[PDB]
Amino acid sequence: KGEELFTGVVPILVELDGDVNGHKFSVRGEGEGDATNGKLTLKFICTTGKLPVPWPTLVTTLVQCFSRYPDHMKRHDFFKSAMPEGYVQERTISFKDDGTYKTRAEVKFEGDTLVNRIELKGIDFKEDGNILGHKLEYNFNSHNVYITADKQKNGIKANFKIRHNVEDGSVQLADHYQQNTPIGDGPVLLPDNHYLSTQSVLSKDPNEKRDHMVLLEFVTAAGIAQVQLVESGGALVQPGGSLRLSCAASGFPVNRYSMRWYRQAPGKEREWVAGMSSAGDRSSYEDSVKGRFTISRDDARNTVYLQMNSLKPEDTAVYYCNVNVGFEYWGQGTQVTVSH
Amino acid sequence: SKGEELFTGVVPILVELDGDVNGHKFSVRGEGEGDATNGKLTLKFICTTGKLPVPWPTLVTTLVQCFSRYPDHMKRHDFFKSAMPEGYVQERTISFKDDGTYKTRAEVKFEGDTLVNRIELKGIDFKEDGNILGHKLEYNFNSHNVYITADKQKNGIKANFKIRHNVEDGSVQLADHYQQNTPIGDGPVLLPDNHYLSTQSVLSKDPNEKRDHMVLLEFVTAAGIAQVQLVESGGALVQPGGSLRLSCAASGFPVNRYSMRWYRQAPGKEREWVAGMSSAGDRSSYEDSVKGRFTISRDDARNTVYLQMNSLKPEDTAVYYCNVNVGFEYWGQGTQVTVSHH
Repeated sequence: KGEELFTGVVPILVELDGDVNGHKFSVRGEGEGDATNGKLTLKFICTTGKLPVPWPTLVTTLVQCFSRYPDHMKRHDFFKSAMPEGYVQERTISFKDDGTYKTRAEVKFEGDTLVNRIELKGIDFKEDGNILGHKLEYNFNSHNVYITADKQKNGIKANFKIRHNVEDGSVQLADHYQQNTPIGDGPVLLPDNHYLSTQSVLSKDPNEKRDHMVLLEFVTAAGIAQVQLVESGGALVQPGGSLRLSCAASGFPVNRYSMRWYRQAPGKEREWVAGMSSAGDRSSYEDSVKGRFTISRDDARNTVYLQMNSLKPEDTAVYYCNVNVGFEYWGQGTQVTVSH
Repeated sequence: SKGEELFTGVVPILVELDGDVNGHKFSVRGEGEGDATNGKLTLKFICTTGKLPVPWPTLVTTLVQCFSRYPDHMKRHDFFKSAMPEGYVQERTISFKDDGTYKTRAEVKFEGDTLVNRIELKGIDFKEDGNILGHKLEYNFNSHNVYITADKQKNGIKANFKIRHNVEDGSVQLADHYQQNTPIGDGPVLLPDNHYLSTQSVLSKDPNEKRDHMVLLEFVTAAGIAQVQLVESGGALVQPGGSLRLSCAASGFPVNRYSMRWYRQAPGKEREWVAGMSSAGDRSSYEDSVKGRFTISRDDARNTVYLQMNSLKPEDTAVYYCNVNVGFEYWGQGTQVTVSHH
């Protein structure tokens, strides 16, 4: 419903009033988000003069509604679902061996503009530490924001550890705890556990003498696979011996699709071994393994098997299971070794 | 860069295929829209000759790699868009294993606002009772990596890949592709280094179309070359109290203009920062676990970074990664060090 708003490039406005250890400041920023590409372009300015904290410490605080949710996960996007009326975003950010940011923001549409308005309160910072002492490199790393649903408050919670590069070669950790709740009474999408993969790049406007930050960001949602295969049963076995592989299938009925086994020996190419028809009325085997190997499936437990008999050293490989439901899927594989 | 600009928006596609396989003749026509920025394709094809003598999946690779998504760092490596608007000739030999062969020749150029793929296809030596002419192939398509090399003589590229066709009896029908592209104009073009296209396709049908047809959704994105890369070495099995030295080879940036760090991940634990040194090289830092035992350094000449590990304990067992941020964070694949008795 709210997703329709993010189809195009949307003008962004960011407004932050901070206080850290009594040091007060204001940040203002403008740009355009594109959810369609999961892209952000913004320029921020300290309007109060010089910024008392490093710019990277403000990055996570300064619009996750611009994240790119792939089609399959679009049901899991809380952020766009709460718009235009928006959501409240609250964080407690703990810098290790140093002070803490506490933040409260409202991200809503005002006119055609999406507005992030934040109040930020820092405390317990060491004046000689990495933040107030400006010891952090100007850049930003890539992180995964782990999202769970908050059903009690009709919103989400998030947990992630931000890694800030320190100029002496060390790292400054910022523990993020996040909770969002929508502004309106309108119903919202509450997702299952997933994560946002975020990468940012920081820079400066060559012509700008005010204390500022130019920010490009890419966020894309992930962490749920519609289909999953897990192989099991691999082991080390003497020549002439026998073992059985099992694959646990998820995301689809095993009896509505054909399933195949592949194997890859070291240095050689991955080859098809065995397979069976979706109906289960036909099964096929590659020439190397014919008569030795047998494929089968259990419709009830949604699992597929490969029985391997009269094993030879040449059968040594990593064995994979394979299915195509609109898309091809593989398992992580399982290692069988035949020696001597 | 002239030719990239043609692909900035969603552009209409038209495909027209004329073919003969074992004397059986047919024509295919298709249309839709490509988006190169996301590398997405949406097309609908129709056999205009009546019923198609071959399975639709066998025509997929023949039926516009200029719509592949080449990421910013690899944009110098995009031959396909560089040949536009004049376009390129794409030629393939497709050998179906234990069966016949396709020969294809295509011209992909812009005509008006629509990018047009026009193909001649000649099949021969096909078994009338085989998987192709006997229609034994499932209606679907798998995911493949298309390996692209430059062919410098022809001012263009070559490709080699194996398409895997699912057969209805549970088996697989292999189609070996041999590909060569050459530009239509003499205008200079981008010749890439070795890389690959990661392609996924999905097939479906239009409910209101009674003609023999194929509805195709495709996702292609280029990969296999990073502007910046870290490769660790030196991981091994080591006795407690022993020593080993890890090295990381860096590419795409001077090791002396950027800070480099080492991280490690023990099994079941979270990845932790171990050691690092300033971009200038005047400061280096170490975590409490490793303090005094570990030493980081770098060789500006060989553009390499080291980690010396002394008085090793079992707890030092982990995969060790090297880390740098040039505009983006980069990791190596890591190297495994194991500390245990013999």
